Amino acid sequence: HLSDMLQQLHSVNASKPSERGLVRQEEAEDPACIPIFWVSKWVDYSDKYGLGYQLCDNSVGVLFNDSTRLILYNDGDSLQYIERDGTESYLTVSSHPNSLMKKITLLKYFRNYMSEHLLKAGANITPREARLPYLRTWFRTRSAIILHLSNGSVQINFFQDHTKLILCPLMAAVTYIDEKRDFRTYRLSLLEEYGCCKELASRLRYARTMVDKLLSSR
Amino acid sequence: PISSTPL
Repeated sequence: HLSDMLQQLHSVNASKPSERGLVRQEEAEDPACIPIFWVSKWVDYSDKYGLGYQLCDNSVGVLFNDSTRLILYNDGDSLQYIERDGTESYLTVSSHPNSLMKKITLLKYFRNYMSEHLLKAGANITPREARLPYLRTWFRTRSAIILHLSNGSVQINFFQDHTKLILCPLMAAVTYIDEKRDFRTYRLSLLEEYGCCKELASRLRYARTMVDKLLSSR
Repeated sequence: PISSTPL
């Protein structure tokens, strides 16, 4: 999926979309391409345990430093464990093995921290009407955190102004959450034709570099 | 930061 996104992104940025004679950004909206999932909270404890996160459906997950993943569903009980090689197992907080006891308490520790401290991003957006993804990989730069979900989506949160990109290669689309927390979803092909403001074009050039890095990290 | 936007 990332090769599809990199090309979608490569075409748009080739358009010079902020250079249109008359930018018509709103003409590039497609409200039915809104994503189903995005990362609504995250905690980087990677010096000790790994990266904990919340998805917009109130499920939570951890990508441990040993490259394993544990997800808790929003029912608060069902777990999915994903090993380094991608092998997937279902367990529950009720009925689980003892070998995961430490990782489950780390998840609960992350879960508790996020509910006590953190604002849920996009809480006013209803997701589109889907298999629950996990965090495949992530990295931080000095200006943003980059989050790659198992369903193909790439999210980039920008630290300075709290703006966020959600890129979906299945829709050839991007969602931009701006400084005022207003969200707009765009078909990237339409952003090529109609153009966009300099701020968004700046973010999309950055996004291309980030997707190159994700692709090269495979 | 080491976590997302706090309340």
